[PDB]
Amino acid sequence: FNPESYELDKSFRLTRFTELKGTGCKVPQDVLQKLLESLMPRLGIGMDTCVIPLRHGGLSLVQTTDYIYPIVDDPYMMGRIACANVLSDLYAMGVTECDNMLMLLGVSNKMTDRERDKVMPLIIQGFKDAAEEAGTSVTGGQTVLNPWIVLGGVATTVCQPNEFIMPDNAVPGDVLVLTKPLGTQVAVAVHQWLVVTQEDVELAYQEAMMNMARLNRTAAGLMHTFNAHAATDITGFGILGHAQNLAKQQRNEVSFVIHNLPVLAKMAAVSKACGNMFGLMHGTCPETSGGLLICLPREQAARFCAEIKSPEGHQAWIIGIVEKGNRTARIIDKPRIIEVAP
Amino acid sequence: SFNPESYLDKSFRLTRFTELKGTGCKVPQDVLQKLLESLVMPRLGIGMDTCVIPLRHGGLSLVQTTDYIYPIVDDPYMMGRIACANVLSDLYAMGVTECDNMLMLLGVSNKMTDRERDKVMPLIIQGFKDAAEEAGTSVTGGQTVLNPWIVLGGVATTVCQPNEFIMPDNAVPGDVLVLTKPLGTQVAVAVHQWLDIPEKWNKIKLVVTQEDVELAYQEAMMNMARLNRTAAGLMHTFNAHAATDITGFGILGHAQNLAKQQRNEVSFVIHNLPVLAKMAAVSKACGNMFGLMHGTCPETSGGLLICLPREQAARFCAEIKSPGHQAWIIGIVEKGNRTARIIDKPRIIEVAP
Ligand SMILES: Nc1ncnc2c1ncn2[C@@H]1O[C@H](COP(=O)(O)OP(=O)(O)O)[C@@H](O)[C@H]1O
Ligand SMILES: Nc1ncnc2c1ncn2[C@@H]1O[C@H](COP(=O)(O)OP(=O)(O)O)[C@@H](O)[C@H]1O
Ligand SMILES: [Mg+2]
Ligand SMILES: [Mg+2]
Ligand SMILES: [Mg+2]
Ligand SMILES: [Mg+2]
Ligand SMILES: [Mg+2]
Ligand SMILES: [Mg+2]
Ligand code: NA
Ligand code: NA
Repeated sequence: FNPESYELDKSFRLTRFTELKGTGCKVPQDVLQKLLESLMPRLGIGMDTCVIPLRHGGLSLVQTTDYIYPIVDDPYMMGRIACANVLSDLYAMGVTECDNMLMLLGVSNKMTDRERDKVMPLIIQGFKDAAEEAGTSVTGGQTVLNPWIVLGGVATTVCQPNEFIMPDNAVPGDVLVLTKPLGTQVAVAVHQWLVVTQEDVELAYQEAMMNMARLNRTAAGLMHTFNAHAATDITGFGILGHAQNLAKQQRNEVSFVIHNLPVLAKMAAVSKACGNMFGLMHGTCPETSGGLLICLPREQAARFCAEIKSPEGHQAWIIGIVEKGNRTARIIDKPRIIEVAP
Repeated sequence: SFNPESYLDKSFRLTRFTELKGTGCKVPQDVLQKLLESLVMPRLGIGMDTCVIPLRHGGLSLVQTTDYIYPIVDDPYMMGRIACANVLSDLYAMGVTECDNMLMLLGVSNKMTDRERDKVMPLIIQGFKDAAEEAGTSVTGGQTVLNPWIVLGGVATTVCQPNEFIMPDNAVPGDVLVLTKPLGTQVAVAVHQWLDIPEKWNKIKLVVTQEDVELAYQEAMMNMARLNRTAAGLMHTFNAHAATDITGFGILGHAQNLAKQQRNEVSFVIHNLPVLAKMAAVSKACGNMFGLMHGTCPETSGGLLICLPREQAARFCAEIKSPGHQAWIIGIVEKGNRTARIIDKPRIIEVAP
């Protein structure tokens, strides 16, 4: 995306139409659980999708919703990233197919009509192609004026019981697998700012951009192939936030321990230099369109890692262990930081 | 019937955490259409009120819908009830009386202190929850984000057998048009916000009193929290041919949208308009701000507009009213080219509280 390539000015930045926060835009985890107080397997609020058994066919309706604001300055990719973020919640349940999507848009009241008319069709394009890759399509939605640009949607599947994997079958000795590297907030943060070189910055942003656009759909499928016991996706609450919520969901008395952190190279050094702006090393640094965190028996684990890389392929990491415990999660006192080069 | 005193600033208003416009906040119909251009059992995609998606499973099809809005009333719990009624309002356009699940869409203003949050956001949530229970459904997922504004919406989804819904495409000449709630909500909510503004009140004051505005507001609030579900069930009983619901694009914007969908070569003509008492006078005192007389005034959680056999519309109204809230026959269907209009001098019916 070259702005001036679209009769737009030089100073335009899609990221102008929102604010940047080190800790993200979502309402914090403890506050939501509080406010959300008045509210065949079935799954209510608390996890990555709902699972609502139906009257018809012993079928279950599985659905999920998402919305975010611009984090990269390339409108096509950002819509790809939007559509991918919605579908991620489905994939943490293992459902490889999407029966239907609805799209949420918010058009900023600060953008010229000419900016809107160039930038929106690009975004709407990124969303469609990504949906096509997922084997689905958008058939409705809602579009309204807002102070900021908003992007989001709904994914919905009507499943037979074999299609999904309840997020709660972990046992002591399983290992934790993560399929995308950490640090997406830091990378988007520093790029807008244009310890690290201008070159270190551009390679990071381009890499984070690419990984955010990649679908968790292949991973969902290999969780069946390799008999996964539970999974979540890593989004706004960060690696530790989502780990802690998965754990509390377990049927068995287990606890999670994460040993190493696969981070986009150089981004650890940035978060570190910014004290408590991010908290990358504490595990609460928000992710966007992160990968899957999966509880797999030790044998299924290397095999799963081998096949995701060389099926097109993408690397995944062994990051921690499942142990007898009281359903909590924690990162170790001094984690190993794997620096993953572009 | 709300006061920030118990629970906030005596000055606290919920409608402060957005920005009110006579023409509402939607991306205008026309602009919208040219942004979406890219994107056997009957099917329904983008355009009307819901999708209808045939699933490879025992003759089922997916029916669903979404919506989001901003505060238009200062009563939080009642704002919860209304944001939910509006999400469902779309399901009820297809004659679909059941809802198999809901999700919520929630935004907190980054402008509202922590005290205000843990006191106000519960109210909205319980209202939403109370509405879903009335509709015999519940909220089992959603999304909650910071925004400059307070944000309210959600998702409604049903998995339907073939005769659970009514395809909005089978209108014929001689059919008539029933409206199930009176118009003018965008005027009523506005004027309740203009009490607190000296420059706006000084002008409208020549046209209505404080008690009348208090009144039209309270009436508007109850109508907008009123579900369309009963109307939905009666569409089946009295052989409805087609319906759409009246929301952001006004009585005409949405009448035109539905006349586009018809199989037959038919058009709609609207002869009268039921409108909350006094609101149409207020509209005129404000120039081209609203356009409540031309049919381009925004409604939120407005009514259903139903094409009914000329012989049946009358039983329908009797039934919806006697057992109840009144409905009105506002026009007719005739041979035409899939368009719709308001007659030049429409008859205004002043619905009192
Ligand atoms: N971002 C979007 N992507 C795809 N379809 C959309 C989007 N926004 C709105 N729509 C669809 O456009 C049509 C008109 O929108 P709207 O006026 O909001 O009607 P409704 O509330 O009755 O669905 C509807 O079918 C709606 O689902
Ligand atoms: N306003 C709301 N109403 C109902 N459920 C909600 C709401 N906000 C969040 N949730 C639910 O609370 C849980 C936490 O939200 P979130 O972290 O956004 O989940 P996820 O990222 O897995 O989609 C999710 O299960 C979500 O469905
Ligand atoms: Mg998730
Ligand atoms: Mg999510
Ligand atoms: Mg809508
Ligand atoms: Mg509608
Ligand atoms: Mg609607
Ligand atoms: Mg979420
Ligand atoms: Na979810
Ligand atoms: Na809809």
